[PDB]
Amino acid sequence: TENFNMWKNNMVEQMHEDIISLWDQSLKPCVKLTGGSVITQACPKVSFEPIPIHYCAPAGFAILKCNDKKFNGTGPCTNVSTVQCTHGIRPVVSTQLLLNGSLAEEEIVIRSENFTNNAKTIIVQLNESVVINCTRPNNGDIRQAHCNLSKTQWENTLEQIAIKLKEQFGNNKTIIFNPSSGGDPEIVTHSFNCGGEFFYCNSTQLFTWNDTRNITLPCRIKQIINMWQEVGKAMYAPPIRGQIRCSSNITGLLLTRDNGTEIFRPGGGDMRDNWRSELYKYKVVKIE
Amino acid sequence: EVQLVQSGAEVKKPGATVKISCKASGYTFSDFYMYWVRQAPGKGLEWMGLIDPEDADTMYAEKFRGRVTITADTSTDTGYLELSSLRSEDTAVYYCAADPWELNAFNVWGQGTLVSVSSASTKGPSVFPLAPSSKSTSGGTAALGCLVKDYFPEPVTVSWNSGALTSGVHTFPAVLQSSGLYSLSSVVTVPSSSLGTQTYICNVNHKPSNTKVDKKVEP
Amino acid sequence: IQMTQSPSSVSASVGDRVTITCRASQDISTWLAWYQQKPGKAPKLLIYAASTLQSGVPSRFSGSGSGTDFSLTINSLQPEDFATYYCQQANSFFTFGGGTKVEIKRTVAAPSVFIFPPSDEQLKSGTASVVCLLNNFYPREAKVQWKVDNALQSGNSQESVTEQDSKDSTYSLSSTLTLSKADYEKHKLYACEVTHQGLSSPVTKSFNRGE
Ligand SMILES: CC1(C)CC(NC(=O)C(=O)Nc2ccc(Br)cc2)CC(C)(C)N1
Ligand SMILES: *[C@@H]1O[C@H](CO)[C@@H](O)[C@H](O)[C@H]1NC(C)=O
Ligand SMILES: *[C@@H]1O[C@H](CO)[C@@H](O)[C@H](O)[C@H]1NC(C)=O
Ligand SMILES: *[C@@H]1O[C@H](CO)[C@@H](O)[C@H](O)[C@H]1NC(C)=O
Ligand SMILES: *[C@@H]1O[C@H](CO)[C@@H](O)[C@H](O)[C@H]1NC(C)=O
Ligand SMILES: *[C@@H]1O[C@H](CO)[C@@H](O)[C@H](O)[C@H]1NC(C)=O
Ligand SMILES: *[C@@H]1O[C@H](CO)[C@@H](O)[C@H](O)[C@H]1NC(C)=O
Ligand SMILES: *[C@@H]1O[C@H](CO)[C@@H](O)[C@H](O)[C@H]1NC(C)=O
Repeated sequence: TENFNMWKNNMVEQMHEDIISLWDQSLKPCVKLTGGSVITQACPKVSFEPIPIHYCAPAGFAILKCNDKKFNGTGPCTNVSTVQCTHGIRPVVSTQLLLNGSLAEEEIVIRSENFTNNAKTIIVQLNESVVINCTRPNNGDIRQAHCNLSKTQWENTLEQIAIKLKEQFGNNKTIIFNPSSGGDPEIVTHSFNCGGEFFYCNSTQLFTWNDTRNITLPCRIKQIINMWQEVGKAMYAPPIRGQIRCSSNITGLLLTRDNGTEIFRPGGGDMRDNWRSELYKYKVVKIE
Repeated sequence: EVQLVQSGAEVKKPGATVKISCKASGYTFSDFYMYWVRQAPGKGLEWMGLIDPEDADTMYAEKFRGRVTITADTSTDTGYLELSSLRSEDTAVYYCAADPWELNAFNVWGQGTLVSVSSASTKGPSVFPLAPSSKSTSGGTAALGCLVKDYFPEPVTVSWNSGALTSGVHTFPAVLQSSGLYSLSSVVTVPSSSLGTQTYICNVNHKPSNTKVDKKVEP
Repeated sequence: IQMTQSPSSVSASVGDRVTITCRASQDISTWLAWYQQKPGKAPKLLIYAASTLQSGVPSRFSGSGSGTDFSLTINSLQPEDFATYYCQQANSFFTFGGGTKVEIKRTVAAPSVFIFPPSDEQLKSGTASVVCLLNNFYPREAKVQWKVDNALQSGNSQESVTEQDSKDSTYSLSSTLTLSKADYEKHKLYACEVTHQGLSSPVTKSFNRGE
């Protein structure tokens, strides 16, 4: 019966430094602009194929696991378990949508470090994934792409989420979803890496819902991107001509709230929150 | 179908700012990169920078990195280039390139835009005769020509007898004087036994100042 | 981000095999493009990807290399292959090389030296320009000096060389000496000695002001 905390968690920062070192080995930029410095280097074309990473505890330490069906990530856990390593976590760098993550045991669970604070990001965990296929036409335009998913299935998701929102912010309220107000291309659109290429999918049909068959998302591939590891820009090599396909499960979302009504917009940017959605039941403790 | 039309040549003062435009056609303008390259007379090609219009992502060469700016108006499908703090060294033909077929190379090129930077104002040239003599005759051949001096900016065309005479006609490239004015010479080798019978007239043309001059060369 | 192209100049005959190289300071894989430029005309793409040929470009053009070292070669040299070629980075930035000019190789030819005194029309304006002409010679390398009263002067003259001719494949140089009316009147002997590979001894063409 110990106290858990996902926001001040140390494991999150542990794998964040791990993923950064991973991108420097496989996906190396050709040009890097940071702190008024122009850096150029080799830019090999290596395909990014995610593999489940199991984070274990070092010598003289242990990993505690909380088994609560509805644990908000902050407070004393009554069902604590001692494990050797965490579950296979698929390091998927993205925004707005959480891909290939872990689902909820019972029902949807919205988590936040401070619901009252509109600046704090809200992490949503679905209890049922929605498949989304993002492919890139074979050898028109090489930087053009698109994604497909079930319209009706995505409708239910929004509905179920809106129910949890009002269940926390009071019943007598109207929940409305609106696209990102602004910001970098990576934040305004659903961005992610697939086949070594950076996708920027337009997410206006997913986040334009009101209380009162499928969806095709137009996407594009860029070479100039705003680094997520740190502050600065980077330019990668030209896209490959081969077919690029990636079918992934939507297991969660990142929302951000700001005309007296409840308006929620797609969040993202800090990949730390992405790791939190998987390490909200774990914590490293030194053996006595 | 696919062509890049740039704006007319210009003339600037050392310290002013110039802005060139490039209209594209025959392809999705907002879905492809636009490149810029300049070439100084006598030198080679020099890359300046590129741009991704839809998001306005730019990359500038280390040399112009500080006083250059590339933009792209997707409303009129036209790219712009801006270079400030112009000097006499910035004089060259600027090109805007593209790659519709995505080959990672400049497949299409504009007609170019000559940007002349100098403290000298626009001025027509002065044509001077190069009279033949015993100091310019070799056996049966004779040497004569015309001298176009003190003009700005480029270019200048020169013909002899209205294009009637082409054989043995040599027109040299212009030279930039310390005064900021250009000057060139054109010569022709002809039979010495025809100097006292055949008439020789050079035709100089300067469009930038609307100056046409027809000079007759005599011994 | 730096491209070195050598040699800087090459001379060959028609029907020969020409080969130019290109070095990159950093590994850019196979992202190198080759261009062909002619005096007055805009550059035309020849080879992209450092191997793939452009649609329409003769098959006699071939390229190779990968990483940092590349090369361009031509099976046979045609009369329209004589020009300047450039190699270009194309992985992220697009830095060009120094370029290489392909000139026609022929036998040595002695320059025809001629001199032209200032015209009366120019003297009335307030200036005086002396022109020394070197007609039809080879190679392109040549020296031209101005001596006023046996005094070697510098800083008050400029020159220009025409492109390689197509009929005889030679060059022509023009050197102009410009002085004010006053300065030009303070001397008498004006000469321009020329030194060329086709000339055993320095040839000198001169004239006395008022001849
Ligand atoms: C904290 C804050 C606001 C977050 C910003 N995030 C990003 O730029 C980002 O996530 N970019 C990105 C890049 C590739 C892919 Br694929 C997906 C996303 C970057 C920094 C500098 C850390 N500032
Ligand atoms: C999480 O649970 C703890 C302990 O019951 C509680 O103090 C806290 O308010 C909860 N946090 C949220 C955001 O519901
Ligand atoms: C997922 O959550 C919904 C309510 O949002 C709930 O009805 C359902 O039982 C949960 N999982 C299943 C079994 O579909
Ligand atoms: C969350 O934000 C509210 C409103 O600013 C504030 O009153 C509260 O103290 C915050 N809760 C925290 C930081 O735990
Ligand atoms: C791709 O997505 C579609 C729905 O858009 C789904 O039916 C299909 O199973 C996915 N991949 C496969 C196996 O075709
Ligand atoms: C996303 O799509 C909508 C609908 O076509 C469009 O209005 C909007 O401009 C797009 N957003 C971006 C950033 O391209
Ligand atoms: C998500 O996981 C699936 C299954 O391993 C994989 O095929 C897909 O590429 C992943 N999606 C992304 C964006 O990495
Ligand atoms: C989505 O993919 C994951 C593996 O990445 C798989 O385990 C899961 O069953 C999929 N989601 C569903 C239920 O369609």
